[PDB]
Amino acid sequence: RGSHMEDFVRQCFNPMIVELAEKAMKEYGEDPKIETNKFAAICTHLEVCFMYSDGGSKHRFEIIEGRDRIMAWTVVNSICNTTGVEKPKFLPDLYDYKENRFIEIGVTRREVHIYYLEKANKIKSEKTHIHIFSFTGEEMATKADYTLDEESRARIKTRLFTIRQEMASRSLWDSFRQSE
Ligand SMILES: O=C(NC[C@@H]1Cc2ccccc2O1)c1nc([C@@H]2CCCN2C(=O)CSc2ccccc2Cl)[nH]c(=O)c1O
Ligand SMILES: [Mn+2]
Ligand SMILES: [Mn+2]
Repeated sequence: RGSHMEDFVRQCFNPMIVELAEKAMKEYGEDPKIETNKFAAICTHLEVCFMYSDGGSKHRFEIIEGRDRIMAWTVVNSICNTTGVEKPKFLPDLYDYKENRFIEIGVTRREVHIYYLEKANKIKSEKTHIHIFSFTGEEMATKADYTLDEESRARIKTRLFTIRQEMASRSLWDSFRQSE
C-alpha cells in the first residue's frame, strides 16, 4: 500500500533529508511506509536541526541527529572529553561550541508549555539546553536563551507553517495533528 502522506513527504523535503529519516526509522525498526505521520515528523525535525545548524557561525554547531546511533554517540564522547561536559543520558540533537552545551530540538503540534515539561522530564540532564518550535510560530527555550538570531529562528518558524499549509491543502493536516 502507498499512502498520500508518504508521497507528500518525499516531494516536500529534499532527498538528503528523506533518506536520513528513512535510515533512522529502519535503524529503530519502524517502517516509513506504514507510520507515515512519524515519517513526516522526522523529516520535519531533521530539517529544523539543519536550519538551526545554519544559524550560527561556520564551525559553531555540531550535528548529532541524523547520524547512525553508534556514530552519534561517538561524537558525543569526543565532545564530552574535549569540553569537560557531562555525558548526557539520552542522545541530544546538536552541540553549541560557542555556549558549550548540548541542545535538544523539539517540534510539536501542541502547546509549547506541555512539550517542554515532558521533554525535561525524560531528559533529567540539567545541562542540555532545550529549544522547542511549533507549527503555529511559538517557541520556548530554557532560561529564555534562544541561542540564535531573531532572523534565524524566524526562518525556521515560517518553514514550519509552510509545511502545515501544504499538508492542509492535501487534507493530511488533521490526521497529522491527531497522530502526536
Ligand atoms: O533523537 C530522538 N530519538 C532518538 C532516535 C531517533 C529515532 C528515529 C526513529 C525512531 C526512533 C528514534 O529514536 C528524538 N526523539 C523524539 C521523539 C520523543 C520520543 C521518542 N521520539 C520518537 O519517537 C522519534 S520520531 C520524532 C517525532 C517528532 C520529532 C522528532 C522525531 Cl525524531 N523527538 C526528538 O526531537 C528526538 O530528537
Ligand atoms: Mn534527536
Ligand atoms: Mn529532538
